[PDB]
Amino acid sequence: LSTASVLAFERKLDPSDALMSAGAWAQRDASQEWPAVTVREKSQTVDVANLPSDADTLKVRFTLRVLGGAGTPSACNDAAYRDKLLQTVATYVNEQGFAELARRYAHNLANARFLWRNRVGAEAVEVRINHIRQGEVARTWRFDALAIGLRDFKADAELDALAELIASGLSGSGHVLLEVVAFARIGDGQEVFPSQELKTLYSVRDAAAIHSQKIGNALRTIDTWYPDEDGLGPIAVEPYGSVTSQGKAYRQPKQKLDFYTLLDNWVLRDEAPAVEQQHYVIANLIRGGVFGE
Amino acid sequence: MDHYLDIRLRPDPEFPPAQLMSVLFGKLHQALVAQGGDRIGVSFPDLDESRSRLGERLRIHASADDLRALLARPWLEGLRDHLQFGEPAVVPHPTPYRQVSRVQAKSNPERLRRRLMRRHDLSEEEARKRIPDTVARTLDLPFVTLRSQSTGQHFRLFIRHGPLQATAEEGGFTCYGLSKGGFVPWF
Repeated sequence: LSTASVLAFERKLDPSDALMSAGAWAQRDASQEWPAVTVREKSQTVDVANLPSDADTLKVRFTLRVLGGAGTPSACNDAAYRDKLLQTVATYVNEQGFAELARRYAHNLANARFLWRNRVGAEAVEVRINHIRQGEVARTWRFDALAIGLRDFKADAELDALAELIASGLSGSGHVLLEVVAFARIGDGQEVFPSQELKTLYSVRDAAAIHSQKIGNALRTIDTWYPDEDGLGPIAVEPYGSVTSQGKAYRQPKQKLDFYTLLDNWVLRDEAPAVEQQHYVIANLIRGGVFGE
Repeated sequence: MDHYLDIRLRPDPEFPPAQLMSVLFGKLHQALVAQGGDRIGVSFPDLDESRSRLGERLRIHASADDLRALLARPWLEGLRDHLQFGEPAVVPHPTPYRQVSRVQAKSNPERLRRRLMRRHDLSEEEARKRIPDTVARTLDLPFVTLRSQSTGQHFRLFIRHGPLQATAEEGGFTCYGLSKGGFVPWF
């Protein structure tokens, strides 16, 4: 009949804080011993973290787990709306599974989009993705961030295997943990960019890193399903999908292309398109948040 | 100097502009010291409407020598994903009087009073207020960021376009300074 007063969806697709450290070129195999790069203070006063002179390569390591159980809310007010909402996620996953979304998530893991202000001048980034089955590697992967684009949808068999792995995760049929290590040649003594605190850089125990939701916004760049005349590219998924740096705010509630009007048109009265905006609303439910009154 | 290269920065949520222009000009001084820096310097076309904003287009301005033998063919560019640059040609023949240049002013009196300290081991009251820059601080209108190159902290390049009167032209120098042009065409 109507919408519940509260409706929260928890965080599936959980990233960690990517630990960054120094390293040398063409030594990509035995990665266990390199010192983590911390943050120093210079001159009102600024905190600056720089690579050493004999360290031309930056390593970033992050372990993405995926939870699964996509359209399962945690806090509601009525069982009728919950039953219809589970019916909508059911007819999604039976109409078409986690096939188009997971290829985009595996693409954003494949290209080093999570290296935010280092990929803009990165001469060579390689990524190794290890699927952790029991305590060690089950299946390994090997990509280069340059050969994979950042705006067009490529195709590979190994990337189809990684998409099938993440899809077997998000559908609820396994425990999925992916250790991603990215080696990036930057050269001697440039400026790496760990995240900034409330100018103070972020470090956990004398070791700088990138925040968790920074990397979590790196892979949420799967929204191409919006009615603009092109020129931006793939944007991140939010209700009234918007970019804070540009100041532009698409999907505005005058034009029915947002999350909420699409929700009460599809869940209550069954109006939603085939693929595109359905992929947007399921990607927002996978991201999670609080909806309702 | 009749060979041009219009580099148009593609919009993205991935890196909001101006920092982007500094990555560009830092990859320009990168490929400067390969050869020498007397002939080619940069421009900023069709993008000086608001009087503090440069924008997203950098035109390469050497005549056919240091276009297809400096950066394009005989170098590795870099970014190549937010630009998607094209193929050169020969320029038209307007009369825009052809001048751009750079400037640097003073906006922090601490540097000047530090060199007043080491002037002649001067006492600190004249080092503070002889005629200081503490009364007013200057500001130059178009701006880039420009991280440094070797063993030091970041520069801050301020550029200004010269006399844009459509009267005449002359045969001038290519690039005075380091990597910004002298006489450059304007459409």
